[PDB]
Amino acid sequence: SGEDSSMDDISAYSSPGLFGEDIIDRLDDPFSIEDVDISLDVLDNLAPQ
Amino acid sequence: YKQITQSVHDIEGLKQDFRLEVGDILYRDVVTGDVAFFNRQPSLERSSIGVHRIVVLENPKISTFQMNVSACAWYN
Amino acid sequence: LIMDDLVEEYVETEEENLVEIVESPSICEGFVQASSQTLVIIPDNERITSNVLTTFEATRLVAVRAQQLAINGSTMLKKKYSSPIDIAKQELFNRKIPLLVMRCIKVTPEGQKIVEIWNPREMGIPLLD
Repeated sequence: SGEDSSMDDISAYSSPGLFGEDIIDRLDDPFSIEDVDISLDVLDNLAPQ
Repeated sequence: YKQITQSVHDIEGLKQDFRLEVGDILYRDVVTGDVAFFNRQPSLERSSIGVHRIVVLENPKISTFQMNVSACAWYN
Repeated sequence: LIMDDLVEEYVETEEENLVEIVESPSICEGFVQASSQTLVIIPDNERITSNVLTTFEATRLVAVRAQQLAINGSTMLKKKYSSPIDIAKQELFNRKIPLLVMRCIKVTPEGQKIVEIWNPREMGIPLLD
């Protein structure tokens, strides 16, 4: 029935916290160090002066 | 690495060898004057990897790689 | 029911844009071996490469000579040096190195490896000492 919640979509319980949660973004993250082969343990070598 | 046995030998088991044979391979400690590759990531320049002469710091309380401040320009 | 270790589905989007007849003989299909080459050594007077060793070539010569002196050690050097690196460097400087430098100019389709053979004992040495 309409009142029943057993078959409710549980993805709708997580309310949208951002506007465009469904639009697909194909570009790469401008802040991701993905093409920079730097060890995660020396990430402070990138720290600002 | 003894050539006659074609295998690696521990130094504590070679107390009876007196000397070393020709063709033997000895893995010795790093000493002052040895060359080392110094590298800082991200390696973006041709000088990001350079070879320095090793100066061994015998102070047991020093754990850092010490370098001249004028050498920092090679590695940014 | 909650799984955390997701795998992050991976997507490729930019498609590439590269720009009788019998079953198969024993020639068209197969023959991966590649035909052998003959060494066409350019005559000494027809050589066009530099008569000076590059730092790459001199470094490779010294490294090869020192590695060979690691296992060997029969040396033509006069003065005695305690390291194979110094011995090889002095051999290059004293023009006593037993190696040659081959510069492969071109590999022809017909199966010729056209090369220039250079003697490091008649070449300019750019290394330091």
